[PDB]
Formats: sequence, C-alpha cells, structure tokens
Amino acid sequence: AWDWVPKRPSVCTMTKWQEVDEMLRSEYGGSFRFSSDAICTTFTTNLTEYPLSRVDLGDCIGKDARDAMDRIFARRYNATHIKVGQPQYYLANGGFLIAY
Amino acid sequence: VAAGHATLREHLRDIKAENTDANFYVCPPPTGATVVQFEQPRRCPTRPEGQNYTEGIAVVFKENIAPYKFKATMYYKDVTVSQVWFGHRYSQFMGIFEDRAPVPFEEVIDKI
Amino acid sequence: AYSHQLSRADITTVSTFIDLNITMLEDHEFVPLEVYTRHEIKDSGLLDYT
Amino acid sequence: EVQRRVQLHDLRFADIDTVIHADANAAMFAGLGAFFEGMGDLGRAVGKVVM
Ligand SMILES: *[C@@H]1O[C@H](CO)[C@@H](O[C@@H]2O[C@H](CO)[C@@H](O)[C@H](O)[C@H]2NC(C)=O)[C@H](O)[C@H]1NC(C)=O
Ligand SMILES: *[C@@H]1O[C@H](CO)[C@@H](O[C@@H]2O[C@H](CO)[C@@H](O)[C@H](O)[C@H]2NC(C)=O)[C@H](O)[C@H]1NC(C)=O
Ligand SMILES: *[C@@H]1O[C@H](CO)[C@@H](O[C@@H]2O[C@H](CO)[C@@H](O)[C@H](O)[C@H]2NC(C)=O)[C@H](O)[C@H]1NC(C)=O
Repeated sequence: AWDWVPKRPSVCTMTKWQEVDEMLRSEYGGSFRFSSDAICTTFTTNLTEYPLSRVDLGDCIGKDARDAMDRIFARRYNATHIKVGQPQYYLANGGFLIAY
Repeated sequence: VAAGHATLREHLRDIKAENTDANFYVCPPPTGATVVQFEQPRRCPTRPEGQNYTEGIAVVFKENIAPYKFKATMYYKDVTVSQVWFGHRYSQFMGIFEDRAPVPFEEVIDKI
Repeated sequence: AYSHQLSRADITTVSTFIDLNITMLEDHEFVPLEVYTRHEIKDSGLLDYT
Repeated sequence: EVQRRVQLHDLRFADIDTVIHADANAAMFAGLGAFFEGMGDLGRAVGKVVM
C-alpha cells in the first residue's frame, strides 16, 4: 500500500553533472575525443554539433552552461587565456551532452 | 512545449542503446618460461647530503638480449598400465603405473 | 628441492609503472601424467585474492 | 597469515578425506596382488580365482 498523489509537474530533461576547468578536445578517426584529469572517462562524439536551440525551448541547459563557463573562466582563465567563439554542444557516446 | 523534451529523451535513449562491445580473453596459466621482477622500496636521506648537484637530460640504455622467437613441435607417447588380470572390480586397489616416452625419429618421419 | 641461487640482475626488471618491448609466449601447460592417474594436485603458484 | 591458514585447512581436509577412504579391504587386496604377481603366470591363474 501507498498514498496516492497527483503526478508531479515536469522538470528539465538534463542535469549538470560536472564542471570541468581543463578538457582537451582532439579529432581522430572522424570523431571528437574529449579528455581531462578531473574525469577518467573519455567522451567520443561525431564531428557535427547538436542543434540544442530547437530542443531546449525553455533555455534550461543553455543558461546553466553559459553561467558555469563564465564563472570558471573568470575564476581561473581571465588573465591567461581568451575564449575563441560561442559554446558548442555535443552528444557523446554513453548518453551525455557536453557543452564545450 | 513537451515536444522538445520528448525528442531529447529519444536521442539520448537511442545513443545509449548502441553496441560498444569488447572481446573475451582465454588466459592460459603461466608455466614460468618468462619471468619478471619489480622495484623495491629504498631508504633515502633525511637531509640533503650529495655534492655538485645538477639538473640534466638522460637516456638510459639496456643490454640487448635480442630474443629469437620461433615455432617448435613436440611429440611424445603417454603409456599407462594396470593389473587387469584380476578383474575390473579389483584392479583399482592394486594401483596403476604410468610413463611418458619420446617418439623415436623413424616414427616421426615415416608415420607422423 | 633447492636448485641454485640467482643474482638480482639475472631477471628482467619491469619498468616502474609502464613498460613496452617486452617479449612473451603463449604458455602451454604440459601437465604431469600423475594429475590424471593418481589425481594429484597441480601447482598453481601463490594464491590471488580471488 | 590468511593464505597460510587456508593452505593448512586443505591439508587437514586431505588427511580427513584419506582417513575415510583408506579402506582396510583395499590395503589387503594390494598385499594379495603383490603376492600373486611375484609367482608369475602360475600365480595369475590362482590370483584371478581367489580374488
Ligand atoms: C576579465 O578580464 C578583463 C580584461 O581582459 C578585465 O577587464 C577590466 O575590467 C575593469 C572593469 O570594467 C576595467 O576597469 C579595466 O580597465 C579592464 N582591464 C583591461 C586590461 O581591459 C576584467 O576585470 C576581468 N574580470 C574578472 C571578473 O576578473
Ligand atoms: C554519429 O553519426 C552516425 C551516422 O554517420 C549515426 O549512425 C546511425 O545511427 C542510427 C540511430 O541509432 C542508426 O539507425 C543508423 O543505422 C546509423 N547509421 C550508420 C551508417 O551506422 C550515429 O547515431 C551518430 N552518433 C552520435 C553519438 O551522434
Ligand atoms: C619496440 O620499440 C620500437 C622503438 O624502438 C617501437 O617502434 C615504434 O612503433 C610505432 C607503432 O608501430 C611507430 O608508430 C613508431 O614510428 C615506431 N618508432 C620508431 C622509432 O620506429 C615499437 O612500437 C616497440 N614494440 C612493442 C611491441 O612494444
């Protein structure tokens, strides 16, 4: 037995799992391979960027990614590096979405 | 609208259903034909003691044993004898004799 | 039975944590005949945790 | 010490196992087998019957 309750309201499809300061992207065998010291897993992906804009209509993942990248950049890279262009999104093997 | 969330579940569910298979390995037990050893912990100074310290690049060389690997075939006959003349129900108690013998050259050439 | 005594330099020391160019064989057991007849136990080295 | 005790237990089991399976009848049959084998074919002819 259990107490019945109305079905819970909908929530965002993806949660922020990790914030990574150092992640090296490399191109090999027609696929991108991301790696870091903070996570022992290597993420493999196709060369095509995912069209997140037409899926995350609520800008949930967009806001979280943009904010985290700016926080990290301001904290550790502001005086040593420059950001090349706008963030990129990739669907990695194993079912992860990597904002880079 | 939920259509975006729904298609995102679909893409993630699809990507994780892909075959990322790996092989199995039959590991035969080592006989001791090749053996290796390890480094050991070593006591070191509590305070600096060396003189003329310097940094530098180094390249370490080992003696070249030049291993020569090849294929070899071995032939032998395993023999076994028991006291059958007493009957199968009793031979068991009188033990068994066994021997491993090399195959003579004339058998390896003219028969095998 | 005691056979002989080797110097520590007689065996190939494996490099610190990563090593390559190491030679090996597909070891084939060639079990003694007694393991089938007398059903004596075959040596298996020191025990792993498994 | 764990692996030293594990190797002592399988030795105790081998001794208990041997005590149960070391049948006195088998010991007697082994003694008789050796006695008749030493008498040659004249021994085999009798040995097969008395066994
Ligand atoms: C990130 O780096 C920039 C420089 O690339 C910093 O810019 C300074 O910003 C203040 C406030 O607007 C100005 O008074 C300075 O003149 C700027 N300096 C330069 C060299 O342009 C910025 O402060 C850094 N942000 C953080 C959070 O450290
Ligand atoms: C990477 O791109 C390939 C196509 O080049 C995708 O492979 C197809 O995936 C679908 C969905 O599982 C299958 O129905 C097809 O049979 C696949 N095509 C081929 C030619 O193999 C793949 O899904 C993409 N992977 C990622 C992680 O984006
Ligand atoms: C044995 O050592 C040699 C180097 O002396 C290794 O040779 C390299 O092998 C890779 C992979 O084939 C090549 O990309 C390199 O160009 C080779 N280096 C040179 C200088 O030729 C070899 O990989 C080692 N073999 C094993 C099995 O460990």
